[PDB]
Amino acid sequence: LADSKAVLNQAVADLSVAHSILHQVHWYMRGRGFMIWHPKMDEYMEEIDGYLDEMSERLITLGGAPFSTLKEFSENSQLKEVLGDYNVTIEEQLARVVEVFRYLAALFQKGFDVSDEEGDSVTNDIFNVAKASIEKHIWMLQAELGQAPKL
Amino acid sequence: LADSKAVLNQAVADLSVAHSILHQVHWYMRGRGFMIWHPKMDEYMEEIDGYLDEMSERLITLGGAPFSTLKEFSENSQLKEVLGDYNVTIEEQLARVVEVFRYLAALFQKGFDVSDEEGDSVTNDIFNVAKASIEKHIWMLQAELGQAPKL
Amino acid sequence: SLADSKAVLNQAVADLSVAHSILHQVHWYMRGRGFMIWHPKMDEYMEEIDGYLDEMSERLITLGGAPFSTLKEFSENSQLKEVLGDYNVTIEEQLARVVEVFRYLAALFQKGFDVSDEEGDSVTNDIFNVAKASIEKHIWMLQAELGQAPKL
Amino acid sequence: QSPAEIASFSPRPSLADSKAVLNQAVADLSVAHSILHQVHWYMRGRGFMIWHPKMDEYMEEIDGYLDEMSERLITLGGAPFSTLKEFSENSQLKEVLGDYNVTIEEQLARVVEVFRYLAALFQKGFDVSDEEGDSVTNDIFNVAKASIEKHIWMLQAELGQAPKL
Amino acid sequence: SLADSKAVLNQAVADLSVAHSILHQVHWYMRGRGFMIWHPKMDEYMEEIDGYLDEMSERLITLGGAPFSTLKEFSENSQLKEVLGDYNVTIEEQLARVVEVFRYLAALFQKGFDVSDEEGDSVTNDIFNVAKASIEKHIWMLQAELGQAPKL
Amino acid sequence: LADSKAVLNQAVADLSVAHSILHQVHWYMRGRGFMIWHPKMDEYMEEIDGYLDEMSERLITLGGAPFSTLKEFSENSQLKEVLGDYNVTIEEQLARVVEVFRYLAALFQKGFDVSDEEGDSVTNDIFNVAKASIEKHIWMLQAELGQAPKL
Amino acid sequence: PSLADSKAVLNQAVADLSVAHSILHQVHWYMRGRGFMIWHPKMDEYMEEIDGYLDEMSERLITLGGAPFSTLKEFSENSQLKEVLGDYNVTIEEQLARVVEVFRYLAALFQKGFDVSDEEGDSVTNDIFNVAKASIEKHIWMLQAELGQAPKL
Amino acid sequence: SLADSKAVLNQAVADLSVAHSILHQVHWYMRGRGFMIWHPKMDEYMEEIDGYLDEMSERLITLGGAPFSTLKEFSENSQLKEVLGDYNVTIEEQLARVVEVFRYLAALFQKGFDVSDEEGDSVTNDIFNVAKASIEKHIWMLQAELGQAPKL
Amino acid sequence: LADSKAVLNQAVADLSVAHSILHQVHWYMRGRGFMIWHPKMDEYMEEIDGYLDEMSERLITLGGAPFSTLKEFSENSQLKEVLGDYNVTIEEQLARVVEVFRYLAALFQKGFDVSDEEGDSVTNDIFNVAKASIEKHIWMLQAELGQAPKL
Amino acid sequence: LADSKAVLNQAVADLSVAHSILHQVHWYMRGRGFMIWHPKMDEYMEEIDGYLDEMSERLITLGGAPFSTLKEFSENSQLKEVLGDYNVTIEEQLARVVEVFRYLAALFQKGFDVSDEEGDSVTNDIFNVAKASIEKHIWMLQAELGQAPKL
Amino acid sequence: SLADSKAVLNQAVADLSVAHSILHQVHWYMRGRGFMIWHPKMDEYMEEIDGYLDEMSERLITLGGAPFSTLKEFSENSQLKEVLGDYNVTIEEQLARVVEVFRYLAALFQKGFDVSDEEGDSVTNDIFNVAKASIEKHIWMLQAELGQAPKL
Amino acid sequence: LADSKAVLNQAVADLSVAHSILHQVHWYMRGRGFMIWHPKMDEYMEEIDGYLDEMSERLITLGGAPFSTLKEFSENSQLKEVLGDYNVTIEEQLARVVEVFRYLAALFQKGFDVSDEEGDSVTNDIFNVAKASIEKHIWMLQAELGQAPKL
Ligand SMILES: [Ca+2]
Ligand SMILES: [Ca+2]
Ligand SMILES: [Ca+2]
Ligand SMILES: [Ca+2]
Ligand SMILES: [Ca+2]
Ligand SMILES: [Ca+2]
Ligand SMILES: [Ca+2]
Ligand SMILES: [Ca+2]
Ligand SMILES: [Ca+2]
Ligand SMILES: [Ca+2]
Ligand SMILES: [Ca+2]
Ligand SMILES: [Ca+2]
Ligand SMILES: [Ca+2]
Ligand SMILES: [Ca+2]
Ligand SMILES: [Ca+2]
Ligand SMILES: [Ca+2]
Ligand SMILES: [Cl-]
Ligand SMILES: [Cl-]
Ligand SMILES: [Cl-]
Repeated sequence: LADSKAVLNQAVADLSVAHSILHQVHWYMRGRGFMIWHPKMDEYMEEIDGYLDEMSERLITLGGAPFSTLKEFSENSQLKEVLGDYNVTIEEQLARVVEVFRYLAALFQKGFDVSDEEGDSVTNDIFNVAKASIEKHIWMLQAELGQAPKL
Repeated sequence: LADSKAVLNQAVADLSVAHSILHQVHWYMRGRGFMIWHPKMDEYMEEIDGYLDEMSERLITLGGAPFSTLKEFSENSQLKEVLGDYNVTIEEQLARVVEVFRYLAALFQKGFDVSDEEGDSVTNDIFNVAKASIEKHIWMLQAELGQAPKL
Repeated sequence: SLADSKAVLNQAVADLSVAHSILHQVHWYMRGRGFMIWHPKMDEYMEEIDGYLDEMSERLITLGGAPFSTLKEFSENSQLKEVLGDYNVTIEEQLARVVEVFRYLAALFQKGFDVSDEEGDSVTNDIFNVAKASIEKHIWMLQAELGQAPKL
Repeated sequence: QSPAEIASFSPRPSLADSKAVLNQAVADLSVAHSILHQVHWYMRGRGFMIWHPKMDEYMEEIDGYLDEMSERLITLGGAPFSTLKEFSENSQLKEVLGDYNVTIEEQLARVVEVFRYLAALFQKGFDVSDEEGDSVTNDIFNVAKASIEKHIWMLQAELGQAPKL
Repeated sequence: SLADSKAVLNQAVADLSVAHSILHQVHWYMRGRGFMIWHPKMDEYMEEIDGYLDEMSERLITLGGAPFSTLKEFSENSQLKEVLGDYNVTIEEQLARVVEVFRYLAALFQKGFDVSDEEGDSVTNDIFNVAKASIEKHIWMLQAELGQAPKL
Repeated sequence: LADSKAVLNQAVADLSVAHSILHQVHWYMRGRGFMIWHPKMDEYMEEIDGYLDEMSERLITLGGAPFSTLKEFSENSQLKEVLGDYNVTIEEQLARVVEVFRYLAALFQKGFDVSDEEGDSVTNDIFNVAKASIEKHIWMLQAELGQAPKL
Repeated sequence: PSLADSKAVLNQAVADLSVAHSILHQVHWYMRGRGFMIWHPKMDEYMEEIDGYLDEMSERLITLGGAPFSTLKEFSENSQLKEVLGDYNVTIEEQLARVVEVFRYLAALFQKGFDVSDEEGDSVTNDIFNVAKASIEKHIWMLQAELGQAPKL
Repeated sequence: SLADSKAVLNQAVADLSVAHSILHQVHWYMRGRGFMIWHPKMDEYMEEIDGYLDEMSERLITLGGAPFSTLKEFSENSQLKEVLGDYNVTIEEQLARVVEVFRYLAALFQKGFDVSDEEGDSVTNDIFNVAKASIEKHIWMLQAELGQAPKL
Repeated sequence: LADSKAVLNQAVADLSVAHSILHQVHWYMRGRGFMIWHPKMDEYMEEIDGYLDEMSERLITLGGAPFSTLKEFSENSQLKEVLGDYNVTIEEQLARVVEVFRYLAALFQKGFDVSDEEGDSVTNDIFNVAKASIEKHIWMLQAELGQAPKL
Repeated sequence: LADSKAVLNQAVADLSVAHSILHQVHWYMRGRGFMIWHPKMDEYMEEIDGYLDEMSERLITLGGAPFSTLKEFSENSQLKEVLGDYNVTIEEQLARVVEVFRYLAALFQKGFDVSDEEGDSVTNDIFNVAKASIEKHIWMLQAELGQAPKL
Repeated sequence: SLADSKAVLNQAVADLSVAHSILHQVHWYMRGRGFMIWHPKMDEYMEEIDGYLDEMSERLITLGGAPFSTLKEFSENSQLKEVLGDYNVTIEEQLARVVEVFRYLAALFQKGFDVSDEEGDSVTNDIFNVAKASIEKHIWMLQAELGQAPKL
Repeated sequence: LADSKAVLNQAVADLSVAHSILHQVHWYMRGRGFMIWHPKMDEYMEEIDGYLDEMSERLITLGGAPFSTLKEFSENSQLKEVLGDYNVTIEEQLARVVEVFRYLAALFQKGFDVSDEEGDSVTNDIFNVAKASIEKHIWMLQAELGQAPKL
């Protein structure tokens, strides 16, 4: 189960960075739609926190060792962060979230595949459920942005 | 529509088609305002289901037989449905809902008049209460569209 | 690529819409001993069906599909058949009719399960699996009230 | 001297005005509550587990109508009947001794007949109030008539019949 | 002369019914400073009385008895006396009236306790003990409002 | 629906002043009964606020323009205010609330009559329901003062 | 010792409640016939109540210095109730009659518990049996009424 | 000893009453994209204003003062200006109006803080501090919707 | 019922002192187990307060006069208090609670007997119920201390 | 009371005696108004317990040792207790509560001053919040008694 | 036919019933530091075990099977062995016993997952996957309390 | 208000790292006490998140720009992270949390000081409330460890 543990830990790092990025969007948001999207980022952060709980606990349960320092999150995550900026528009902010979500969904697909190969059905299900809700958020964010989900 | 039972059945049919149109709007919606109006359509659907509950039950109680098949609903309703289209703008979608609600308000006024003439006070109140809430929604939808209610 | 998953999801949209209509008819026209228990039960079943429609229509949209969204489309595309309401149908007959609709839906869900699996769409696969599980549990209970085994 | 004291039969009845019908409702609802409670206690037969607690729900609904109508009567300056003697003597519903050997169909039919009477009384109260222009009282009777009639449909459906209002 | 538990339970059915009626009268005809607090309290007392009625009638039926279930039986079997409602009674007179009814109920509950105890019917015994405890607590509060000791 | 709109706006004005008077009674109350009636005035204010919501919204819904400045409320209201005074007795305060309520009940009856004549059944029901509740309050307030409702 | 009998009847109850729970579960599972929708979940309510008595009686036994039976074999061997294989063909009315019989037994067992604990001066244990008996007897009345009969306690 | 603390609390009583009236106007007359979220939001703001009114009026009465309690007193003592309701105002101008009212209240609360701090009335001082914090947080949000920095 | 009133009042005093001891244990607790037992003392204080409500109210209802000053509580209670001391171990603090509870249970048995002798069944049940729960706690505390209840 | 810890402990003692006095009032009350004031005393006791929680915990947190025996509360409190008396009038009882509350508010002001002096801002806030609420109660109690707060 | 899916569901009915009994024993006989947190935790574990029994027995009935439903059947078909209750067992030994019971259940659920997957009974397969996931999470926690790795 | 803003941002960084450390402790915990302290870390994280919300929001409100990347949190925080280790004893873990909390409390005192000095009363209150709760946790954590708070 080496690869299942590896992708779960990858998720630990990526979810940590994704939560940070979402927090930035939440904080620096400006433009029409703020009142609805500002708290929505908070909802998205709670959902990301949720996946982190599920995945980190599964990794520990499997005898793994979750990344657990900002240095490890940053260095292992494939997501890049930039300085907060109030001048970013609402469309740009939402587009950035969509792109973070597409990355997460692809990671979850890899997680699904890897765990399926090793026969780790519990881990497999964790990734399937997370991927489903994230893809649903992509649909809604894309709809707000006037586009098809284009998964 | 010669009596109370008849207008009640007309309502069962129109409310059923109205529910379907609302669902279409809910599903095919795209554009800024999606996050607010997509779930709002679900509230409107719940409200419509509520009137269908009141009116169908009253019809049954009066010894009537409610239309209870999609064919009957579609054929007896005076509302017309068209294929779903993601390209309809958010504002055109809301304008469509307003048209549907104006029709229902007029239907309810007719039910009010008919039941009143026949002295069916219970049925009369049902239409009055439904008309009141529907008209209030017309005001809010029109306001979002930057217009007066124009009842 | 997911065209078949999309088609079966849309098939479910049509069938679930017709099933909801049939359940409403049973709810309304029901008469006989047991009415007080089963009339409100139909409302629970309608909420359940609505839930499946939400899950499947949203997944279809998410996959880039276009859900049927008019009564004519639901009626023409659904394999279920509707009949005019009739107060003389017995309680047993009404429950048997619901069982028939539920067996059809359970069969439809197995089909959705199979198609999604074949196209590698695991999210859609799970949606059908969860819906099949709950609807089959209802068949057991309905059949039980009817003094019969589930006979899946 | 002192004023002579009139000695006459009460008679009356006469559901002349809103206050009179509201008070008639106070009496009829009180006896109806008692009858429902009897059906509740003496019920036996298949279906007991569902209809026994249902009578309790019907009792609560009756209690509610009693609250609305008695309070409106007081608000109008009336004096509600408030003794079992006044309830029993003024109500047109007839009570009999409780009996455990009545089928469910028979119990439910009795409730339906009690409800048909109340719906009729409510229609009378609606007509009288409307004629007097007492719109508040008018709405009270209309609302109670509506729910009571819905109950008749359900009870009748259990009995395998149409509402037949 | 209440021979057994069934007899005192049925006596309570009648007495609780009349007490409820009296409480309702006080609720309706109340006038004076304190109305805003005591008018609704009467409703609480009625609900409590209802509770005892539920517990005692159900126990009687469970024991194979037949509860009084008509106003005629309640009125005639009850020892409580009703009078026509009158808005000219003071708040303090109304409360004293309630205390009287409660003292009567408490005495009846003691009888039920003694009778059930002699019989060895501990279930019925507890019902009377519980009802008695709460009724006496109310007498204390009512009397306190009236500037008096409980004087049980 | 000229008159209906006019009496609805009259109510907007009167309900706004009535709320102010209730608040005064709430704040300046002193004497035995304070603990019960002080919080009760807050309940009354909420009910008045509720009628204000129903009536102003219906007026907007009908194409009207609700009074929405303190100047308009004071000048259009038939209710008169006086400086707060802690020396008014509890019973005088309650009598004051009763007079305000008798006025509103009268206004609601007029609103009912006007709306009924113009055939505005939704407006008519709003006034009827508000009158029903205000009159119940009058009975209770009078009962506390040891009097009959005297509607 | 002084409370040897109370402890023994509490333990007898632990065994009988455990087997009664098993029987109720069987009725819940194998039920078929008109009335299933109302009685199937009702059995679940009864199981919850039975479970509640087991909590009360086992805890009091432990509190008194006893050792509760806590293995299926002890439950089965000490209980006076007999179990039979599940059977879908038992009628709804036969199933309810069976529950009535189990309850009549529990009610009598609780009466013994009451008598024994009362004789030993264990008032706490006495009240526990009294409250349980009261509810089970109310259930016998309702089950019997559904079956068209008097409680016949 | 607390003359100025009482004066500023009473100033708040008038200003909050007028601010409430202005918020109600914005609530009623609002038209434009965003109505569905900002219309209800105005009711939230009105409830918060009511809250401040409750706190400040009660503190004033508690300190032995006499709160303004007539529309005339509110109107004449408040420094906020009201104008006739107008449906033709844009959503964005309505929100800009709300921001102005809030900037004013936040300034008044700062005055309330300074004055009460000067007289050593710590309870009153905390009331103004807590109120100022929330109003300021609302200014940030409103400004953000309007694409601007809070600019306190 | 002189004896029943007397034992009830004795309970008022002992429960008042027991509440103080429990509060002391709550405040001065130090050692492994603090996090679970500190809030537990709060639950015990609440239960004790409840018994005080029941017993003091019953005494008043019987025409008695409850002790209602710290002096009366201290002088009538058979429980002895000592100065708070952080040096007491968790296990000793729990053993002290057990000691107080054994006393309370013994007291309640005496109240049960006295009331039973005088025929005061209401008071009798109040003591029986309090005794039942206090003894259940003794079992649990003792179990935590690796011992049998030893009632 | 030379420091924050000393004044916090003084409050522990005074709050303990205040609770006892409020309980006495709750138990011995007789007279019109009982039904509303008897339960109100329970609310006040709950509020008093709340201040005790906050102050005792803060003292412990600062390294102090709270008074934790009835002897300490009674001897350290500046409040005096007398035997319960059913003949005290309702008004007299409420006036007694007012005097206890005036003492507590005065003590809280001293705690506020001492802590502010020592720079202990956390403790300072605790006294400020408690003073705010007790003064509010004094206003309502005085109001029921037909008087101004007279702080 | 789903022969083996039905057999493993019934094996679980037996094993869950015995596991519930063992957990109840640990619950009752527990003594030692940690009792206050672990005694009620056992109740939580029993409720969860109970839930799995509900799910698995219902699925078996739904599939046309016949759940074991007598203590004798549970005891004779279960692979778990029970011993007499003993208060002298330490807290840490009790938790270790629970871990052993849970390791067995987790293995049982893995077996049910594989068998159901083999036969194409995806509904049953999901039930076992869910149950296995939670039981394994508990093993991690229990082991952690015991100062050890999960060692699944 | 430059220094208030600076200390608020320092807190954003320190709170972010503190959250990460708490999470590590939560995940890697092993030893008797796990079942109570594992969930407790979750409560602490939630509380830490709350301060982050209050402080980041106030910083934005004052015209500041909050650190919003893991790199900034890690580089600006004075707290140091180490690789997760399952062998560390429970008592060692709790001692580590105490050290993080002692640092946070000192940080909040500094924040209180700079804001008081600048006249920024709102920010001052935020640090005061947060310092209060953190110090309360230090007492409990120390108590579990058999020690005085030693603030
Ligand atoms: Ca958050
Ligand atoms: Ca929906
Ligand atoms: Ca529905
Ligand atoms: Ca038929
Ligand atoms: Ca009832
Ligand atoms: Ca017959
Ligand atoms: Ca009532
Ligand atoms: Ca208010
Ligand atoms: Ca269950
Ligand atoms: Ca059969
Ligand atoms: Ca509002
Ligand atoms: Ca406490
Ligand atoms: Ca209390
Ligand atoms: Ca096989
Ligand atoms: Ca349990
Ligand atoms: Ca968390
Ligand atoms: Cl039939
Ligand atoms: Cl059958
Ligand atoms: Cl360790």
